[PDB]
Amino acid sequence: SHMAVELNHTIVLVKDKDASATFMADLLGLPKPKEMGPFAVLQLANDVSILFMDFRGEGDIVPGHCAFLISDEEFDQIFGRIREGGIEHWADQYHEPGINDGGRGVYFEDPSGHNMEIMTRPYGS
Amino acid sequence: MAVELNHTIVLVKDKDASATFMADLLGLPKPKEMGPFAVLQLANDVSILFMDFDIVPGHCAFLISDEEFDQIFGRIREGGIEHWADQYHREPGRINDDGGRGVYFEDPSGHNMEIMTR
Amino acid sequence: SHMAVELNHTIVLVKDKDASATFMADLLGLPKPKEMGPFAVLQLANDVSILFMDFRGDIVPGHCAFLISDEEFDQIFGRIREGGIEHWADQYHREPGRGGRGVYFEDPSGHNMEIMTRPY
Amino acid sequence: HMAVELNHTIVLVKDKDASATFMADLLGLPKPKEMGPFAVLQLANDVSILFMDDIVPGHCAFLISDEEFDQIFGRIREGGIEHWADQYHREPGRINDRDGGRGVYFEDGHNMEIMTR
Ligand SMILES: [Fe+3]
Ligand SMILES: [Fe+3]
Ligand SMILES: [Fe+3]
Ligand SMILES: [Fe+3]
Ligand SMILES: [Fe+3]
Ligand SMILES: [Fe+3]
Ligand SMILES: [Fe+3]
Ligand SMILES: [Fe+3]
Ligand SMILES: [Fe+3]
Ligand SMILES: [Fe+3]
Ligand SMILES: [Fe+3]
Ligand SMILES: [Fe+3]
Ligand SMILES: [Fe+3]
Repeated sequence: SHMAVELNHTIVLVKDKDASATFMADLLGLPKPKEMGPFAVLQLANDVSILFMDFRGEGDIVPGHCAFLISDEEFDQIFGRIREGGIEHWADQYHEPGINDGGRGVYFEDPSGHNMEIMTRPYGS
Repeated sequence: MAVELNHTIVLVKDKDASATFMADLLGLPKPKEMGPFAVLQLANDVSILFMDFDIVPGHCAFLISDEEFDQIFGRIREGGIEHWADQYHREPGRINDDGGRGVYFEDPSGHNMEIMTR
Repeated sequence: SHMAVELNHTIVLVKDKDASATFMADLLGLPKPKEMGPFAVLQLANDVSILFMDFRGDIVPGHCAFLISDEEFDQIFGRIREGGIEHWADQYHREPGRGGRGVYFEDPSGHNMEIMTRPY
Repeated sequence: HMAVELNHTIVLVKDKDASATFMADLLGLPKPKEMGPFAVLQLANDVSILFMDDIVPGHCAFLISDEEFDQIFGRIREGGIEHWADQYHREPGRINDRDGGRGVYFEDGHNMEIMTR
């Protein structure tokens, strides 16, 4: 025992759990999502997973988002794709359109309309 | 492989009742208010950002030690907090046992939670 | 393939690798270090390990820095301050005594460390 | 268990700029940033190496893809960079196949390792 409390996983309701999970895994460079029960499961590096679940309702309102921390080099590579592919993006969590500046950030939506953010935290930030 | 989830926003009816309850259930400080959020920081480089304005089997799950599980579950039971062994809230009154223990419950905003040891 | 380059481990030369590794593991709440070859191994959460190696022979502002919740920070710094462990607010050890937080200190081998927070 | 992360570590070298520039270009990383007394090389797993102005078997080791190993090893071999299969630099001109992966050690005189696991 004696560990400190961790966030281990959270369920995110989206219009299409498979479109959402595939988009997120492919954009962030993660392996193919796993199917578990009603969920499409995406594991992140800091001992936490996102479990996408089908939900036809509204789903996520700004300034809600899930934010992913990546290196400056991965930020440049993902943002370059988030530009050639016509992904809408915003500099702020309230969505402005067309990045944030210690660190950088950019916000965008997945195919289900789930709000995302990629952000950096370089040394000296 | 290296990407981390740094923070996630959780929509609740009242961000302050939810965050304050969770921090005192989990032995965390008094939450910090940042922008429109009530912030709960966890140990694994991630925070939950509660925001004003939960459908089963959705939940937020926390991995904790066996000793903190015993203490939180004791609080739940002595405090009369409804709890279930399953994410569908179909098995009230019990915990579950994958080499670990787990139990599901709701916070005062009706948000679904889970604590687990494995 | 296609992963991005990661720092997987680094070897740190100290007077006593076992005193250093056990001190570090017990202070940061990590499991007991493992012995591998000539090294005492401490694994951290972000897929990187420190391998301590015995060396008769760290200078400021050099250090190894560990990121923790503020809050385990309060718990570890509580140990540092109540236990009389010398500490400084700066990497040059010119400010003894003591957004995010940080504090610098030495392990029993004289290896320079830092614990730091990065809250939302 | 464990949640503590290694966020940065300072590496002592004769010339911080030669080391950081060499490593970033060899590993396919962007240009290093200079901050205070350090030359900063950021890696993907929420950690940075801070070079500041090394004895075998000490080294710094990088986990990389199979494809990046081929490109770095190609640079090493076509570029004449001395390399060894072992951390003691006793097996020159060889790579290791540890754990089904591939690995090689080399000097920049600071000791490095790349591995694919
Ligand atoms: Fe963990
Ligand atoms: Fe989200
Ligand atoms: Fe954010
Ligand atoms: Fe939740
Ligand atoms: Fe769960
Ligand atoms: Fe319920
Ligand atoms: Fe890794
Ligand atoms: Fe160090
Ligand atoms: Fe530092
Ligand atoms: Fe991290
Ligand atoms: Fe090194
Ligand atoms: Fe090595
Ligand atoms: Fe050599």
